[PDB]
Amino acid sequence: MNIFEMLRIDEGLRLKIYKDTEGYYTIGIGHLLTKSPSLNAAKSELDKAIGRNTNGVITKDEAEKLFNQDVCAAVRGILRNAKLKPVYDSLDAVRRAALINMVFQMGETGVAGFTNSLRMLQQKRWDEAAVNLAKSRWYNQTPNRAKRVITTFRTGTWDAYKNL
Amino acid sequence: MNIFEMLRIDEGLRLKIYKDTEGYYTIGIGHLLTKSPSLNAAKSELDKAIGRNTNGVITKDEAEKLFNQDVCAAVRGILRNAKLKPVYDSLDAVRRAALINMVFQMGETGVAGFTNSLRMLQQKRWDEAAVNLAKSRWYNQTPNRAKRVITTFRTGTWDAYKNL
Repeated sequence: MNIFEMLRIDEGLRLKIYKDTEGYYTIGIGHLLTKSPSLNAAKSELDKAIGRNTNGVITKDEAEKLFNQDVCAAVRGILRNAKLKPVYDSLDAVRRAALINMVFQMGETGVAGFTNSLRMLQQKRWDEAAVNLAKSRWYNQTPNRAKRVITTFRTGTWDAYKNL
Repeated sequence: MNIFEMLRIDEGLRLKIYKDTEGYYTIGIGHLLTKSPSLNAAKSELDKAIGRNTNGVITKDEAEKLFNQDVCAAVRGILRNAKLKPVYDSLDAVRRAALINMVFQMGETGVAGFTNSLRMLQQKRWDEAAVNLAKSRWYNQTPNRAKRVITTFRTGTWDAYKNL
């Protein structure tokens, strides 16, 4: 278990253009193509992203390539963020992944917004952070994934991904 | 200082197609475009990867998208490699970056062939590893960069990147 396997789980893998929850066009492992409602524009964005005319369908390897861009971009923006960075650098390897997971899902901006849970994490107050995180709109919106992310922060283990 | 800042120094950032050492067309931060002697070929690879007609020049942001791709690809490849993985998992965060740096530079296969220096690192035999690594053709080919990566494995500090 690592961040790659962990997001693949939380995000899944689709090789055809699909609509996420707010219904925008998406492919691979949670890779947003466009906010434009035109599926002709999503198919042209996609051909652009992948470097070939795909006719709406990609391979596993092409999806993993977008995924590598997205995860490292996630990590890079954590490191360039005044607020996320000292938390991330304080965290152990498993817990860093939990943090990467949240940034991947909701962006560096909304993760930098968790002022008090971030402080609890920075102070190593795992149980308080876990409780505080559970109260968020984020949790209330995707409670299955959030609870799995919060168990990772709480325990520093890969338990919430074992069985499944 | 992290793996991103460390490979930026090590590889530099070139926004225009250049020729690397085995004289292969390259752009961004050590991004290999092609092994065609042709330039319009390398220009057509670049266009494909970036998604616009570049005519051999890119932005910082474009170079960083490719860089993000290459780094996480380097990490995923460590994690999928039966010899690199347990070494990587055993290493602290600084020295992990040293291993990522090697893999970024010469690929997963050629790093997985450092049989005996890999084993020394897994056993925390830092000086012994540092000494063995300095005897490599790799070190002989790019000694400045190699010595800096070997200092990081050795000390697990960022000393070799501090005063450059």
